[PDB]
Amino acid sequence: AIFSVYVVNKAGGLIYQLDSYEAEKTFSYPLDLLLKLHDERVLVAFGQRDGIRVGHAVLAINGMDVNGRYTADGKEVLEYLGNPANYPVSIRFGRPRLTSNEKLMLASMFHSLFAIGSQLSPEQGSSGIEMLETDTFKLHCYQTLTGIKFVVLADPRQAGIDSLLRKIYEIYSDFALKNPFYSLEMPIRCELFDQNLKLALEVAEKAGTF
Amino acid sequence: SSELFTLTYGALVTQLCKDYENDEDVNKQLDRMGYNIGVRLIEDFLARSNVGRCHDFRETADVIAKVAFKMYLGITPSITNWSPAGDEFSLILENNPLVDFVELPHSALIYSNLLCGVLRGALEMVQMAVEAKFVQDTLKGDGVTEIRMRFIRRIEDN
Amino acid sequence: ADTVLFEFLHTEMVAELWAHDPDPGPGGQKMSLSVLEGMGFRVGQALGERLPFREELDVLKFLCKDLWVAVFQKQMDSLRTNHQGTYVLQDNSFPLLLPMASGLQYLEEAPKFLAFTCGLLRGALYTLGIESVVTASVAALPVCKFQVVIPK
Amino acid sequence: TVHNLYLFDRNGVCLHYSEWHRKKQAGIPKEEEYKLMYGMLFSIRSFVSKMSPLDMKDGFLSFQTSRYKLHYYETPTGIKVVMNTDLGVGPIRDVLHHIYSALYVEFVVKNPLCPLGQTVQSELFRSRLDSYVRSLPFFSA
Ligand SMILES: *C(=O)CCCCCCCCCCCCCCC
Repeated sequence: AIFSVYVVNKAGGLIYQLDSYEAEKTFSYPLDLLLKLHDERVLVAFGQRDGIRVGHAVLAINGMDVNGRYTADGKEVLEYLGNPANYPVSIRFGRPRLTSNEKLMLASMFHSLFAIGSQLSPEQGSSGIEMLETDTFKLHCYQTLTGIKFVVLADPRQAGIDSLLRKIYEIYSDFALKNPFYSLEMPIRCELFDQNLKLALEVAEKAGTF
Repeated sequence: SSELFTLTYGALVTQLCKDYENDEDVNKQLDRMGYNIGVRLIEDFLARSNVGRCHDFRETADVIAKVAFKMYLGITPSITNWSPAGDEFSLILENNPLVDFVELPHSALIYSNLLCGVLRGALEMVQMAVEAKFVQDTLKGDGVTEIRMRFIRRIEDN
Repeated sequence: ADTVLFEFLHTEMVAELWAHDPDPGPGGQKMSLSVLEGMGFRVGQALGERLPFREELDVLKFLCKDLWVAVFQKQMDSLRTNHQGTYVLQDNSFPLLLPMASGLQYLEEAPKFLAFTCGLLRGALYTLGIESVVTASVAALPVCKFQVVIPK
Repeated sequence: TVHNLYLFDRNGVCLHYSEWHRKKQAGIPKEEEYKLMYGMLFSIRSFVSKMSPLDMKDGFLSFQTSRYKLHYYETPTGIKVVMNTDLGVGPIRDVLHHIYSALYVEFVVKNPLCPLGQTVQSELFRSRLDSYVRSLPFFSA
């Protein structure tokens, strides 16, 4: 499977991005989990039971979807959870969703990471990072002669990624050869690009998981 | 079987009790010495058992009782008395591991206080601030030996 | 108790008490590592009673075969002696010095980690009706030799 | 082929640095390379954590460029064993754990005269390490 796609500027700016893809338990006072506020979100700092894991954020209380660090009711989540008269309470946790800005940051972070990997290379004539691996995902990167990066995240077993990258390059090429003087720091909004990229993803989704 | 460690520990205690006029101080040095052992021992433990970082005081208690105590003391303590918050539990031992044979016997001295330093020192090296404390000792009339384990906070990456 | 527990414990013991001496002597002069050796002696005294002879030699064969195997999981590498009560027990790979070095890098401190073991041998000899003086010597880690002198 | 090896603390302190086959040297002082290497490594840990669509167990395992492959192992105590090799070398996690277990723990942690949180000075550790790495089947070029 394919998790997501990132198209980065030569300057580290995100000009295109696409994603290709929840526990609820009743608690008494006090809670079995340690919660902390992190970047306008309430996450689980410690404790792991019945589906809930450390990095999970509070998504809803008593069936009510939470609003960042506040309650659907306007009250501060951690304050509400600090009052024993509000128990029992039903809470829903899940891997938080990346914000647009977070995506911008990560894309910029990867930009410098890529360069360093090249700079700190023990062998000459080395490119930046082409493949970064994890236990849950693999990141594949292709850099154009003009410095544009096509980043694809997928299941560690997913194959036929070389063709996907090569295909995205073609699709991008059509957008470049059609928009010769288009701003480099501006996002790729062309519907043909989006649509063609979509299809390449469908194809790749069938290259098997070997 | 290790009477060496137990006998050696007995000599340490004996010595310190002579060095210090007040037992409260012996408890302090034993815990500190334990701590110095714990921050080192954690490495030996991880390299031999291959356990990963924990994220729940309950899994941490299992590793401690069923894997660590077994490996270094040839025993498997019992886990009991979980506080509702889950940030507190106890280690119940049939007897007292650091003890060999002692003379009998009102003393403020916590004979096996070294253990506590080991537990807090080791756990600290894995991002967990905990207080280890003796609340029941077979050396003092109690039925069993009980160590209370309290989670204070998770240390953050620098 | 696993081997590392004693190893680490011992380490904290020399660290904390290698310079300690409450019973100095003429002019306040402290006996080098006297306390550590003192503890080794008491520990050795008990091992002498709890481990499984005709002449003196048998007593020393025991330290090299039983005591060493019980404390360091290995028999003494070599046993020498001038037939005058002075013995030389040598270990070419002494456990407490193994992690440290294979040369001279830590000689300055090496001695501090032998006091206890000398006491171990002396305490073992005592229990078996033998008064003596056990000294330790390291030229280059980890090869150290323990000297046992039985006064006449 | 095995290019070089880095050992890091839970605070970025460069515990140890060894080098065998490095044809391209950073254009900077090693004191700086260590900070750069760590910063990058630390960013990867953070990056990987937010990018992953699922909760992880091991986290970052390694990356590869056009010419080399970086192997990364991290213990629950913050110790990091980082090794660079040719693209040919597979996982080798057992090797990284060996460096930590059989060499660092054994000749650094078990050496009271070896301060933690600082560049290792033990000649033994250094000898044993070098000897061990030169043994690895994929050491030569
Ligand atoms: C999860 O984060 C892993 C937890 C690892 C805990 C390790 C604790 C080791 C401490 C040693 C306890 C044994 C007693 C030794 C007798 C002196």
